[PDB]
Amino acid sequence: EKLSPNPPNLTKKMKKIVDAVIKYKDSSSGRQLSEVFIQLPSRKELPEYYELIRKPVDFKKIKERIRNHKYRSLNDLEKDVMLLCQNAQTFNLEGSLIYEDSIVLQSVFTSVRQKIEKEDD
Repeated sequence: EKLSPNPPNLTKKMKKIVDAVIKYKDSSSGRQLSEVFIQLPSRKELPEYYELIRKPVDFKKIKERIRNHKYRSLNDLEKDVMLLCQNAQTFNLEGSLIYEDSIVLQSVFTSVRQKIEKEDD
């Protein structure tokens, strides 16, 4: 089944937010924080990930869920981004590069969402 499309301005805003979060780079090192979250590792590769993380998500899935109108609100989108980051914090250890990048990405999402929505008045 096809879902009823969101209003196109809502879709547009979801896309702009996710694009900005994905492109965000650490200023000192140039590292794209999101690059490790684009594509989940396979269950073949990393079976233990799928033992611990019950609802995996990556940015490929998030973009899919935007395109297919699964998210009906920015709150819906935000929850999946926060879940993506939660999962990173469960599977990786506090103080690790990947854990700490996921913490920053939570704040980037919030800041980017607000910039975009304030722009739209």
